[PDB]
Amino acid sequence: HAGTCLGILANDGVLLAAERRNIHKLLDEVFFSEKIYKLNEDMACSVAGITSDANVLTNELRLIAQRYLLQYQEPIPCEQLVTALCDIKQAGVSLLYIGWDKHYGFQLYQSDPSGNYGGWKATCIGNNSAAAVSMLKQDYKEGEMTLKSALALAIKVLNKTMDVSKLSAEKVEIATLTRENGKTVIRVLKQKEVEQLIKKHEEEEAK
Amino acid sequence: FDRHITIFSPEGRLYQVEYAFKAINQGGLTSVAVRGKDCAVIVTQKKVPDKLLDSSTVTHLFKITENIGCVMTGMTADSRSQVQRARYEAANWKYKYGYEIPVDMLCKRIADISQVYTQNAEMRPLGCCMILIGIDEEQGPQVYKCDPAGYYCGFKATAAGVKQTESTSFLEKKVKKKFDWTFEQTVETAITCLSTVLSIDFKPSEIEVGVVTVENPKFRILTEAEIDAHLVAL
Amino acid sequence: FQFIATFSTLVPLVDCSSVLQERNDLTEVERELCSATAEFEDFVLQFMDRCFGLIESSTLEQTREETETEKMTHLESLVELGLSSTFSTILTQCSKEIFMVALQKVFNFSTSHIFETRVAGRMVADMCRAAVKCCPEESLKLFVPHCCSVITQLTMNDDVLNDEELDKELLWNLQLLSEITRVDGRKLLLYREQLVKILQRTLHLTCKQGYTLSCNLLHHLLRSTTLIYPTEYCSVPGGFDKPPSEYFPIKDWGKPGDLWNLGIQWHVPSSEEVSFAFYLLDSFLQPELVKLQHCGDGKLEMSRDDILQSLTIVHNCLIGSGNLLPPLKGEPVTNLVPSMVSLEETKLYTGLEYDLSRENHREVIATVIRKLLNHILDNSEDDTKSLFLIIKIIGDLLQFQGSHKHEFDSRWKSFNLVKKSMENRLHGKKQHIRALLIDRVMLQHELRTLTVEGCEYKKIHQDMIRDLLRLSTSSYSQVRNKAQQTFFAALGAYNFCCRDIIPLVLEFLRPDRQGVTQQQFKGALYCLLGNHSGVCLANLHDWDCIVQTWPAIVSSGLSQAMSLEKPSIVRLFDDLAEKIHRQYETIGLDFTIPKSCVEIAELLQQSKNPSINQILLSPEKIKEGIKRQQEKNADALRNYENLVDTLLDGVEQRNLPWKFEHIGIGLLSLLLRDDRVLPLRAIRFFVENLNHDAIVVRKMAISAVAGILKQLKRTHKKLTINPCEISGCPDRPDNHWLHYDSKTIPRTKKEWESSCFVEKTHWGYYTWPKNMVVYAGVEEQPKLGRSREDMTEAEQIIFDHFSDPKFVEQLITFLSLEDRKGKDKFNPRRFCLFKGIFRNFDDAFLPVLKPHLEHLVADSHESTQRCVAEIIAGLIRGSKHWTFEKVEKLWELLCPLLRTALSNITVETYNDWGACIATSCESRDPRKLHWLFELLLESPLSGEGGSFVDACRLYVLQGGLAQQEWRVPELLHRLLKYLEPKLTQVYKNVRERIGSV
Amino acid sequence: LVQIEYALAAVAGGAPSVGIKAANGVVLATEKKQKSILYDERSVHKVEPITKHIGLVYSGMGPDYRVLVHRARKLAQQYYLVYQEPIPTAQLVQRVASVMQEYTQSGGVRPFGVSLLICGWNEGRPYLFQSDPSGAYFAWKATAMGKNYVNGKTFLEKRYNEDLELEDAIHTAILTLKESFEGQMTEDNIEVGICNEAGFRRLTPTEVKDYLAA
Amino acid sequence: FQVEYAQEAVKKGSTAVGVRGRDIVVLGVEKKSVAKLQDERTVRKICALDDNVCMAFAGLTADARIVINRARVECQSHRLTVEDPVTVEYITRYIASLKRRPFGISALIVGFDFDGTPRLYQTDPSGTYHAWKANAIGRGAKSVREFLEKNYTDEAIETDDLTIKLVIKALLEVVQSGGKNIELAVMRRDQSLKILNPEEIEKYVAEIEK
Ligand SMILES: O=P(O)(O)O[C@H]1[C@H](OP(=O)(O)O)[C@@H](OP(=O)(O)O)[C@H](OP(=O)(O)OP(=O)(O)O)[C@H](OP(=O)(O)OP(=O)(O)O)[C@@H]1OP(=O)(O)O
Ligand SMILES: O=P(O)(O)O[C@H]1[C@H](OP(=O)(O)O)[C@@H](OP(=O)(O)O)[C@H](OP(=O)(O)O)[C@@H](OP(=O)(O)O)[C@H]1OP(=O)(O)O
Repeated sequence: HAGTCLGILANDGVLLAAERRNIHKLLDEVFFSEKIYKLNEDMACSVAGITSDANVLTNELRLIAQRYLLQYQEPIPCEQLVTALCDIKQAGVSLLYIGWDKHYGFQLYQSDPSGNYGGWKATCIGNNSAAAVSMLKQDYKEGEMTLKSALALAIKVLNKTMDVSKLSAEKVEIATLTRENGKTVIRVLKQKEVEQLIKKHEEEEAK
Repeated sequence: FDRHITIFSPEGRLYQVEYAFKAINQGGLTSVAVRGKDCAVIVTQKKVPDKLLDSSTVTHLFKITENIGCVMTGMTADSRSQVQRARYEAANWKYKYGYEIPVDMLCKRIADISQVYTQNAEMRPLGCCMILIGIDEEQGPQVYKCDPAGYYCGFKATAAGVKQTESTSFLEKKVKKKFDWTFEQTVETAITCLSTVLSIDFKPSEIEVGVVTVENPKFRILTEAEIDAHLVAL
Repeated sequence: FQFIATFSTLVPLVDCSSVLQERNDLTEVERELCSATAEFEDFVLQFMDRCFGLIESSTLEQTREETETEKMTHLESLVELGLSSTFSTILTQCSKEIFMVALQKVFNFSTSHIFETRVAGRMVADMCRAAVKCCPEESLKLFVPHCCSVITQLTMNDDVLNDEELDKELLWNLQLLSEITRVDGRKLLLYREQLVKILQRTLHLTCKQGYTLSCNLLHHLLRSTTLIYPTEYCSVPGGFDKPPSEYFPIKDWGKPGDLWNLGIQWHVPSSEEVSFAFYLLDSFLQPELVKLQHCGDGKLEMSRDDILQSLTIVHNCLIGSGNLLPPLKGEPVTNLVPSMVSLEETKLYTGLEYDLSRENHREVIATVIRKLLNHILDNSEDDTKSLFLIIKIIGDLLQFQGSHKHEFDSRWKSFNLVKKSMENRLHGKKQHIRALLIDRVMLQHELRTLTVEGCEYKKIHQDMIRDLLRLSTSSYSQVRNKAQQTFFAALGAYNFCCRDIIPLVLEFLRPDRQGVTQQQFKGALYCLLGNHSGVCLANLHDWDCIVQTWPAIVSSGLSQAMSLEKPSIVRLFDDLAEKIHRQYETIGLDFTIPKSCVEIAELLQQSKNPSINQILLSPEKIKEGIKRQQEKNADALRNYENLVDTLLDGVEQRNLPWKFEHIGIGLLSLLLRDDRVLPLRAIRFFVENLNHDAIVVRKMAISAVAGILKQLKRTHKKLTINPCEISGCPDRPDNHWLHYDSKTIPRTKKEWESSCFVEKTHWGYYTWPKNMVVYAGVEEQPKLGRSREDMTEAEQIIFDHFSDPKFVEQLITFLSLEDRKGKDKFNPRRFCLFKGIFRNFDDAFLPVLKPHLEHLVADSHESTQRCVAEIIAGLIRGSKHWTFEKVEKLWELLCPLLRTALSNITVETYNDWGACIATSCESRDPRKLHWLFELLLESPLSGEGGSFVDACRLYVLQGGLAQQEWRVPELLHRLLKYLEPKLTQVYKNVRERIGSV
Repeated sequence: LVQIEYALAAVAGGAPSVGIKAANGVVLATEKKQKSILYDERSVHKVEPITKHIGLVYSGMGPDYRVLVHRARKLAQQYYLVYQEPIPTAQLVQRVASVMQEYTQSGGVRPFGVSLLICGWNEGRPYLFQSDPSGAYFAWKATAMGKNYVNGKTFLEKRYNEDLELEDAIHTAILTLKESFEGQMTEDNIEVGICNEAGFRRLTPTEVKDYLAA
Repeated sequence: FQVEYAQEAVKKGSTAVGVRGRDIVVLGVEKKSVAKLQDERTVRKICALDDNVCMAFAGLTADARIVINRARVECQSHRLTVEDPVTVEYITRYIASLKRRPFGISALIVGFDFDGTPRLYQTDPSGTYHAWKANAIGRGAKSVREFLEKNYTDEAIETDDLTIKLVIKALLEVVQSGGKNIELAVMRRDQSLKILNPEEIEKYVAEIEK
């Protein structure tokens, strides 16, 4: 168990919340795509594995997401991209998938390493998953959830699963996927916006 | 099962590669090479084990190209097989690139073939080692050596076979006091090296000597009476 | 090698031809032996020509041009020792005529070749080492003149003092000399002026293998001249060589080797061998100590490799001549444990005097290092290989007498591997061979050299372990790992050191410390996490140690330089917490030795047969011992209740990480005691932490509050039944005087009392006990319905929470979650939570659980059906000592409640209900629960809905009737009479239940 | 994963190599000892170029390195034929570590007994990666492999500070090889390669002797 | 040996009941609980193979999704070469021959075969397949099949009364009170495959409770 990425579905967006894990101090803090790997214009993912086998699984999803777009000139529905990799893994890492399509709206999936997926309203994979799967089942209004209410739930259940004394504000990688003006927006939120959610949690939970 | 193929030991060793170096010592012979300031000499033992041998067919020195010479030490059948790749890869360089292959790039070609035997489990390493000598166009004489492991280093003087370690200490000692050689009196350094460690020096028709020089770059195996001249003066 | 060494330790390898003349002693079979002894020389010489090819074809090939394989592997280290065993046993069991013709075969091999000193170097020289340990006169006449005449030829001729790589023949002939000079040290005094001459020339070289073969030369010379060890291991005490033809050798082939008149020959160090043992120590230790002295003072400034070379000389002189060196002096006191009796250390005369007046070299090394180690850790913190040697010297300055603690354990196992293999079990100890028995006597000497039971913790030992504590916390993890292993081995040796060093090692774990590096921090937590089998330094078995270590773990975290983002430190706390819960064992509070220890007075007095101790007095010191014991009993009670308050002040600490309170609840769950009642702030804690957001904490709060209710149990009274008085009249089952235990007709409806309820099932089946004991009558048990007025006003704040409807509705909500969907069973530890509630409070909480019982039964989810079932069975087995009003008032709402639940039984629920009412029938009389047995036997197969429901309704009936096993004949008939028409027309899932019923 | 753990034993037995990413450059320093004086020190090279701007050094087995230095040169020119730009250092290591993973995957073939240190320069920003025999690869600020690399990485962590220039990184790289050298390093016993805006080049031995005077 | 490991997931997978009528053929499976936070759309076990054929399954949900998307091609690669739709025996023989090791599923392939004939088949994981009037596959399959043997003859008078007093009444033998735990499917002769929504699935249970 290595990653700590978790998805939460809302009425107006889905969000991945991965933590940036840095083992040694002399590892270079990469300024590239760190933890939330964007697949095409309306779908993103996150893996529970090492960043070398991530680049094999994501650049295979991106072949499927663009062999579809070459063939139909439409973006891939966010279950067929999940299904086509789960057929490849059926013939070794767990993933999450956030995305939007015109058929079933905002979607969240969780591919098992065996090749099985499922639509989740919120779930976790990786380090201390069942510690935080159980914490989401405590407090998740399954249908009455706004985006910021889902976003406050993410940094709540991340303050009880990772680290010490600051929730690792420069080492947590929340990305939200929303609809805005017809197109689809994927916002890896910035460090100033990720720090204030820690500030809006440490003020609200102490008071 | 990590001793019957070329896979790693728990300590990180390839046992079949180490056992392949022991296959070089089964031939019972020893070759010594040495580099001069303008020359490069190889010297072997030429053991005639049967009186019915045509001794012209028992040799270990081989022409690879017109001006690259070789000496093979180890399993004799593996030795003729690794000559045949050096015969091929040196003539394939001349056809693809229009100039004679260096002794740099021929050892690196042969050693890259030998690495594949140390990584695929479906084939054994060759139990023999190659020492290539030759004159470069811009670097002078070169004396290189491949091994069953795949190492292709360059040498001032080298040895191979049963007396490899003992001949190295003779060649290290002469390469520290002086410049290890001068011109074609470098032949006298190598023949003393094979005669000191083997402790016979019986006849001048029991060795085989090959040379390349700056003034004559082609590889020429010295005859018996030509090699008696260096031994009567030894 | 196992085959020939087990034959050539039975048969002497001696020619028999001068006995093959006219002699009437030889029988028909024995004369056939002596003629076959002409091939004994042909065996030994063909054993060598086969072992020389075994060596020379096993030399180490250097294939990779970057690295150097320096380790002999485990499969090759056995072949060294397998040829060191199987050749030294041939060549000892061997005549001197066959020896010396075989000595030359060794000498003409090992000196005409040059072997690689790694694999074939240890392996040829061991084969020469066997040639010298059998006749040290004739063998050393030709090896040490050969090797010393060629080291001085090949080293001191040129300037090969400073070098990069030695000549491989010079570097050969040191190992050929170093591993050969460990014969019996009396016969090395002939070569004093040759061995010292090469040590004064090759010990201060520059090649890192050149001096280590010279340090091994200096090591084995000191080992041979200060140790007591047997010199010969032959099967006959006279030997096979010194009386030739005086006795016939073919008679002693099956020699039983008697333990009396063993004829063992020893090597006790003479004053000639001891003064030479100090002359090597006065010419190579002291010149290597003054160079280390002036380097640690700042006045010599040696190189990084020059210190490294000098420490090896100091290490191989200490480890190697340690039998001559007394340990220490100084006696640190006034902080350790005080005692009324003697705590003197034991002393065992391992034979040597070591006059202790002249030098005492061990104390000088301890002062050079504490200056040298203070210089290295400040001026060059990167010299790793110097720090590894300082760990090796402090590891031998403290606990090295003449033998090693691990080499004894490997010879102890190698003896039992050889003794138990070849032993005549038919006739006793009288047939163990002489080569085994000599080693076991040496194993008795080596046991006495390591049996330091008591050791007084002295002031030098207060300093040398604290200097190891700096190296246990230093910058480099390679240095920390080696230093902690010496640190942990030095904690086990000396008496009360662990109380001195816990306050010093927790100084790297306090929040208030200003500058503490991350290497400083986690190096101190590998000191707590013992990571071995010897001493766990955070989980000691004393209250004065546990009241410091357990808070300091929880106090770390909340503020420290605790990098919780590094993954190794998270595995360290998860190992430091998981070692405590594995190793903790409950500590006493009352060490009250009973009055039945007149035996101790009968052992102190009047023993007198060895007892040279004429004191025999205790006038009022027995009152001082009682007074100090009651103070120990007071402080053990005091440090317990301070440990509870310091953890609760550390778990209810602001700005903790989450991972440090799960350890903190984890250390509070171990403190819940049976002889005491847990303190008030912890009773408030575990009840309020039943509703915690973390599922791991509230799973522990269930396991703790269930134990609090066991502590608050109110001790029901009992009485004794004569079973002849009831049943009317006075043999293994179902007696005539047993009919009242069998529930058929007379079940209690109104006059519930005076019924003699036997609770547990097995009573009175086979026979009756001497005192058959049941509970009391009506109201002699303690009163049930009570309020906070008549209550313990400190320990039933648990009453205040289960009456609050916000607490209960959050407790019912958390218990109906899903911890997992597959692995989700009837929890027997949530059951013991609710058994201890309704037993202790007697349904004072059941009107506050009116909706939360009726809501959960009418739910399709298997999470809530599992949640309610622990509460249902906890009601039933909590209703043991209830009044007949409360029993009827229980089942007035409970008998419609199970009929609802047994109607809506599912696939993921019938194992919960199959362990719900089969749990509730555990140790109860079948009288006291007939409401079940009139409900469960009502209609199990009259299926209102489906057929799988009727099978699950029958499986729950099975476990309840089986648990009241022989106590009911009637309901077994009523259920057999029910099934005997019905069993023909059912389906397969019911047939698999009826067959199981 | 058994042979992969055993190939790392062949790496950790190999000669030390140290890589440090400076502010404006990357330095790759390694150990090139010879067993005898008979070996020509300048015949074979351990620090070895891939592009005009990428070089890589190893710790582990010699001949297994040349397979990876021959594939990394192909994969850098298969990029350059297609895109007509010098290959990003991030994209080169993804392709080299896919080759090293490809021999762990297929049976009958042992893994490489080689870890790599891959320097580079793209878009005015330096890069230093390390590819393992498992196929894993990690971005580093400074690391080390070979004999005594546990002592090397702790030595680098005390003497690293991201404001150092490239000339200051050549000193702290030779000082890292100095701690586990066991001898006297001349201009021939080590091999240094630096990678900056001007490209990758391995240092000529007369250039190294200026740095050995410190 | 290897086929026996396939059957152990059929005995633990959810139940699948099919009967065959004069005019309509009905599948019905036990919709299990998913989780508290799992969207239960992607876990439906009644899949359509073509316009006149559909099947249930029980076993590994991974290896089922291989079997379905291979049988959905042979339903369409038939129409390229033949232009006629599959007989129900053709796609059943295709799935059985598709089942190295067999794919660990047991299916109830139902439908109509271009002459309006009702069909009901079963691919056991051994590679065998045969016809059925009514059948059961899954966790409580032995007792449900014993229930359907009791009731077959005079039920096919009305296609509504045939296919609730058998099919839902056979799931109610093993599965819960119903409504949210039954996924029921019904197809007429050449109309469509319709999965009944639980507003109408609870409608038919109320007639059964009466
Ligand atoms: O000291 P060790 O290594 O631990 O082993 C001791 C045993 O352990 P212990 O001394 O109690 O701790 C003890 O055996 P048990 O008590 O468990 O039965 C002795 O048995 P005992 O003599 O009473 O019984 P008997 O004589 O066999 O009838 C000895 O066993 P034998 O060799 O069979 O006995 P022998 O010494 O040959 O006479 C053995 O002496 P060794 O040292 O030679 O192995
Ligand atoms: O009714 P049970 O669930 O079978 O438990 C009883 C009960 O223990 P609890 O206080 O935990 O409910 C008895 O306690 P009392 O009714 O006598 O107060 C106890 O008897 P003791 O306290 O005298 O030990 C007896 O234990 P035992 O069978 O050894 O007599 C024990 O039964 P279990 O040990 O089977 O749980």
